[PDB]
This record gives sequence, structure tokens and C-alpha cells, in this order.
Amino acid sequence: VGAXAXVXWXWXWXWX
Amino acid sequence: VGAXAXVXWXWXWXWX
Ligand code: NA
Repeated sequence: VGAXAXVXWXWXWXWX
Repeated sequence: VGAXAXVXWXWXWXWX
């Protein structure tokens, strides 16, 4: 269903 | 900034 695996791109919110 | 790397968890939207 949909496209890819999961929601969004990466892990969490931001960088660090 | 924030926590982690990127936005969300995974790659795209769904599974497949
Ligand atoms: Na395909």
C-alpha cells in the first residue's frame, strides 16, 4: 500500500 | 537541532 516503508524520511525530527 | 536525523521514520508513505 502506498510507496516505500514507513512515513517521511529518516528518524525523528531535525539533526542532532 | 531537534532530535535524530530527518523527519518521521522510514522512507516514503506506507509499505510497498
Ligand atoms: Na513497483
